[PDB]
Amino acid sequence: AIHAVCVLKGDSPVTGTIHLKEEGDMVTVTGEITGLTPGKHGFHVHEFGDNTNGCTSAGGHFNPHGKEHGAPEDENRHAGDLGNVVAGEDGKAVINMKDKLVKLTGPDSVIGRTLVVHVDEDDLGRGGHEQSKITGNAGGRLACGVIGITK
Amino acid sequence: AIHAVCVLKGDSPVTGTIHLKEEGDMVTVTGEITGLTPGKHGFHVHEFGDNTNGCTSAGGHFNPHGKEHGAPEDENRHAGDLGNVVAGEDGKAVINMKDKLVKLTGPDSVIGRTLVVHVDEDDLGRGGHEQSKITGNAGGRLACGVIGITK
Ligand SMILES: [Cu+]
Ligand SMILES: [Cu+]
Ligand SMILES: [Zn+2]
Ligand SMILES: [Zn+2]
Repeated sequence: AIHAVCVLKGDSPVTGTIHLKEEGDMVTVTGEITGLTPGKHGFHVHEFGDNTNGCTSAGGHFNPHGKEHGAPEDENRHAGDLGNVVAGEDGKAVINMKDKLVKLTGPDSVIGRTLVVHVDEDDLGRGGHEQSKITGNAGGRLACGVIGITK
Repeated sequence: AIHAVCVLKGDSPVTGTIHLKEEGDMVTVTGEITGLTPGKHGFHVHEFGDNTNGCTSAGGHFNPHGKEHGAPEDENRHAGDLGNVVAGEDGKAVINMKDKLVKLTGPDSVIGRTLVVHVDEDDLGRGGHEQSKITGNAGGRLACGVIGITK
């Protein structure tokens, strides 16, 4: 099974470590993000593992299939669309999801790409804003990291 | 041609950005590293893109072929063995090399792995120390980054 990891940092107090592994036919994503305002924050794979300009140089959502932005359960979603993480009142969000479009091998591998956690909630394409079908209108980028191979 | 990038940071003042691209049958590695003591500093691809424990969690040199540590021109070298960068008197080293064992695709891809710049010179396996044929006796890790996909 391939294993990957991602250490998130950015222009905010938000930190955390995300683990990714192949498990059966999906990828299991786990970890904790801290320093968040309570509530939902968008969380996606972005196309580029490029930290030359903070989290901005990560580019847009990873979208090898040319779909609109959606919810993780949708067919019409970016490969990178992992929805929201939910921070508790203490500012900490925990992840434990299984995804069928995130890959750690093959043409749609996310190795060397970026995870981003956002300022605002991801509206899952349904918020009625110009950015809804692009980004989920999730606003700016609190923290990000390049997805790397681990043991 | 695949393009990658790596932003180096660590427990030191050393920073820099490294670009990697496929060019003909090799990979071209370019960039500048700053904040170094003048002279030679070891520079390698390490196996893991894992920043959970600073540069230590990058593991050892990337060595998919089970070779000893050597010089870049050698057959008996780790795939990750890029020799030394040379910092000038102003503490800045510039890279411009072409390598045949670094890959950005296939089984030996370095996407999602780490570049490390070291405290000491890499002795290229020839220094006569116990670590020479392991690490080049290059000492600790000044800065590192995960190798990511870019445009
Ligand atoms: Cu995002
Ligand atoms: Cu090294
Ligand atoms: Zn999206
Ligand atoms: Zn080596």
